[PDB]
Amino acid sequence: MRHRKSGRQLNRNSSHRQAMFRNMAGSLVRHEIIKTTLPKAKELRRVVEPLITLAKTDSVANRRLAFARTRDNEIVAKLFNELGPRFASRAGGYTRILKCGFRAGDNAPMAYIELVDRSE
Amino acid sequence: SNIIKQLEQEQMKQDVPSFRPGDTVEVKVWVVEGSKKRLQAFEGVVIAIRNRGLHSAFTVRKISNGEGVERVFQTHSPVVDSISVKRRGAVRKAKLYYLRERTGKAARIKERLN
Amino acid sequence: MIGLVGKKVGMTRIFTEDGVSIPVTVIEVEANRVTQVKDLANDGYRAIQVTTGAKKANRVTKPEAGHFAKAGVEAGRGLWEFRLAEGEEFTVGQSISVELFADVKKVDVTGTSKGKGFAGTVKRWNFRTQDATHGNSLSHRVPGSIGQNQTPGKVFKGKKMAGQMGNERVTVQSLDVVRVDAERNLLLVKGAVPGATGSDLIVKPAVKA
Amino acid sequence: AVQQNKPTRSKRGMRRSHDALTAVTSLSVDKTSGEKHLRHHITADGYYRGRKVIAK
Amino acid sequence: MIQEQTMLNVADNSGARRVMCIKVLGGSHRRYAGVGDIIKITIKEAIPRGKVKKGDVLKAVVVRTKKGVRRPDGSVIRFDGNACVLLNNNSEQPIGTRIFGPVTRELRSEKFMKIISLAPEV
RNA sequence: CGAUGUCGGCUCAUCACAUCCUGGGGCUGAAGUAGGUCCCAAGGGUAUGGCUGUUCGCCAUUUAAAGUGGUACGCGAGCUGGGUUUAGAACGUCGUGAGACAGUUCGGUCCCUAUCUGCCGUGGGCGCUGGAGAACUGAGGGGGGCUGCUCCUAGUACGAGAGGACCGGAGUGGACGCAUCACUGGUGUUCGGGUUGUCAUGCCAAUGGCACUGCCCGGUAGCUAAAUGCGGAAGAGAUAAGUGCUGAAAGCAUCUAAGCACGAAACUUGCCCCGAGAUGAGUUCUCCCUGACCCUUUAAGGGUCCUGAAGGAACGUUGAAGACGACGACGUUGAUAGGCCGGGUGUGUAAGCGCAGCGAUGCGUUGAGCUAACCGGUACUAAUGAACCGUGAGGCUUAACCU
RNA sequence: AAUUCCUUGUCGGGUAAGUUCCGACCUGCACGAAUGGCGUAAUGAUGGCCAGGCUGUCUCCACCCGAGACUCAGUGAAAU
RNA sequence: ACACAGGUGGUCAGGUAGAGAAUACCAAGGCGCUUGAGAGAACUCGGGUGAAGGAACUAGGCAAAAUGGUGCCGUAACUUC
RNA sequence: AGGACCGAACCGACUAAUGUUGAAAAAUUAGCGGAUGACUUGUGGCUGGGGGUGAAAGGCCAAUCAAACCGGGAGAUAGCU
Repeated sequence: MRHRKSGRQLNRNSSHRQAMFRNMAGSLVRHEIIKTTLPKAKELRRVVEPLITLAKTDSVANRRLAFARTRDNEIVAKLFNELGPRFASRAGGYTRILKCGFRAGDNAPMAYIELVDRSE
Repeated sequence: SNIIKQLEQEQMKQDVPSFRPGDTVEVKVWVVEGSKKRLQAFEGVVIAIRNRGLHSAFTVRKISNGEGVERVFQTHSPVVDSISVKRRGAVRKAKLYYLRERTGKAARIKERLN
Repeated sequence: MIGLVGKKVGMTRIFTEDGVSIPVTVIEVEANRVTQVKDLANDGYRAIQVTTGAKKANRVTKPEAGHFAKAGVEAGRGLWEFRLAEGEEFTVGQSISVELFADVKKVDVTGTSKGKGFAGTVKRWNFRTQDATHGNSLSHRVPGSIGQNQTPGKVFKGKKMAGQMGNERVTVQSLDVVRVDAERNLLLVKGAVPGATGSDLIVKPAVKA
Repeated sequence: AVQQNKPTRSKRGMRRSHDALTAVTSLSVDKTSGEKHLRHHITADGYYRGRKVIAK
Repeated sequence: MIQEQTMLNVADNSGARRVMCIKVLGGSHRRYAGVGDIIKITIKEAIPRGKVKKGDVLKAVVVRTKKGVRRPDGSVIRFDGNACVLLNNNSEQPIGTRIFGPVTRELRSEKFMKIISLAPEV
């Protein structure tokens, strides 16, 4: 009956959600803007933004702690080398969701989730 | 909950000693027998501590002249008069419930000494 | 007498001096301020309508704001009404504080209970579950039979079936008031009252003897 | 488990009285591009609240 | 929280060693015995020349439970093993003369006063 | 007979009263306690087990009591399938035999996505006569009514003694119901840790995937119960059986014919909830709208322009609200959600580096690191300016006032 | 007794309590000697009974993880 | 009858752990099962855990839980030895 | 050595649950029995309807069996609907 529980289930089991957000966080760090569904965007915030704040403090333990989460080494290069010093003063709010219509295949409410700089 | 946080800390006793599970503890408890108000002693290993401010408990396990007893105490109760740490104890967990299955030499906790 | 409108702050305990924990519910009762007085000569019944708390200026509508403006009072978060007891007298704009319960000794607390949604009859009506094994085919938590046979050939009214449990007005009666704190605007009653934390309560004196 | 008299077309339309689709109801006009879009969504050219976003 | 079919240990030296509860007395559809509650028991094991022999049906009072008792401050007292003292069936006040193990302050009543005159703790 | 499934168990009831308990009362071969019997009474309550397919019954141990019946011997489009009663097989018996025996024994497929009524919930439309926002009265409807034991009165009354009260009061249980999460706990595949096999990240170290969450150990919030609070009442009214008072018909007698008083868990209220579709559509408070101009088969008629209010709806961020609608909060003059900051909680003293040890490991930095839904803050992100719906003073008759 | 109607025969064992079970009696309605009698070690997805362990079977259910069920988009039956 | 969870003979048979062609994770190689997006009600199905009790369930321990390996010690009645 | 023991392939089908307008006109999942033998399997052959074959159930003989299927006698006959 759910009262105060947090976290979408997304019609997957726990290991498929964990894997899926690991990939999708990797893709948002890599490309800086991805188009996903609106619920997957809204959960991707709570996975991605803690990696940016971990990246705001560069140390070997945070590189390894952000390589346990995310499991990719290019990603923990861009965090800690580019994104962490990019934000660096921005307290939360590393990413915005922009609703962008519906799919054709199944009429799902899409949304572009992007990092909040992209000044390039 | 600044109302509840303000209202509970008006009741928290101040001199609660620092103990952690594994410690042998004597707890002196007010026991009332009709008109006389006695104070009796319950010594045993702390096997569990719940920290919640005013609602902080701790479970002490004794092997009383026969079988084993677990008293859970509310730490900030006025019944619980004294807590004193007899033997500081060295364990690795936080809740020592495995000791419910062990007696004698198996239920033997090393000393901490640091 | 009348009651006051509170707000469920949550639960704590109150250690007595002889070491008896009392589970209390903390009810913040701010200044309930009377917005309307009702007489027999205009309404057929004597009752006061009070408000409490505070509302945003842009969120109160013009009907509602005109009501509180006539009363000469700040807009609150709601309007409630208490029936008067034949020798009581209130004026519009009069503030009523938790101090009213400084004598009462035992109260009744009325709130909306926590909504449990569409509940089945085992949760809702305490029906007993059928066998979990021994042959049972797809009917473990189901309600069983629901009526008789050709005679009546109908299910009677108010047959206990499944549906919305929770989220309705319930009154808990005869709760011992543990403290009245006029400084912090608090009322500590012994026990659980209905509702989640932050829900609006209505605390009256107990009508039972 | 199955019907016992064929239901009419009356009762059929009565059941479908609620199957009606609601219109959009009015879709909003962008600040810069001046073009139309669902509210709180980005436009077909990829603007939102008068600034340029996506740009594919 | 002792119910029917529950094997209890024996705290006194009446001769029984392991008993089974067969009713919880004191009400209709009463489910549980408890802190100091009277039950009816049958004796499932005995020592060879005790006062009570195997398969007798008599009363007992529960003196310790694994579930435990709650004090008025919120403190609980759980034991490790359920135990009873075999009372006499007609006119109570129990059979045995020694009492082993601790008991609780909730047998502080008239009858069980005898049980807490013995009983090395509490 | 172009099919109305038939015992018993379970789940779920529901009515009758010819009442098992509780409540009132008369007679008693009623001293008291406990009874017997009869009248009144249907509010609520009214066992768990052994054996048996069993209903029943016997037994064990409870209980205030373990009621008697109707409801397709209530209930298989709700469950079971043990029994009876298919096809296999055997025993006893009958028949020469095929076979047969409500004699016995072992084995043996129970389908249905609900259209209509009913019922439990929950909405949309319209009405309620201008529109709208709230608060209400209350017709009516439903829920709830069980009860033990201990103590005092009082070891008094009664009785030769044994024994042992009425009436009244206090306490504390059982079963049931409502709420709740402060406590005690359960869960807690979203938090921390231990650990086995194997694979990968180049490798050591560190991590991650997979093996039921790999197996485990703890555990936040929430939900929860075995947890903790509360409830069933007092009181009033009208009575049943029953008891009377005055009092004739019937100069006595007589509770009744006139008149009057008591009298029970039943009845109407008192308590809790729903409740104006209560079309008999009620009340109260507040808010908003104070334009022109044509046409006709001149009507509470139609149309054009200008206006668009109070408010609602949509959209968005959402919620201890939720199947979906609905309901509640917030939308930048803003803490609604996420993030962030601080705290708490949980786990249990991370990684890296140093030292001791041949090494596994241990110790220091270090109660360290990591911490979900929690708590207190913070506009960093997303809650957009607008558009949409809703109008422009609200009919006729009669009456009382226009001071 | 896979056989016994009367029958839950009677006695004993096990159980707090045992129409089943084991032992015995024998009044075998209606056993009985290759349509074999009586024993019988081992074997049996065999029938009946008892006990230890173990447990959500149950007392009495609670929470959680998933797949449907519910909402949206696409396709789109059936008995009657 | 279907682009059907069924049936269909032979041949090859790598790593680590393992007695093993079991089983777990992998290589070569091949796949993600031709409807998806949400939400996170009752109820059904497949599972996890559970306080105290521990067959009281029931026609009946049905189902579930439990046991489970290798070496060594040790092992009763009865027996066709 | 063994119609020997444990256990995969392989053959089977004891229990439960699901499924029962199925994924399937007999299966799936979790356990289950045999597993060097009276075993199992491939390819071919032979036996035919009052006939075959049968470690026997009235089982099996092309989803059909107390007498197959097809065609014919044949518009059998039907005091019955």
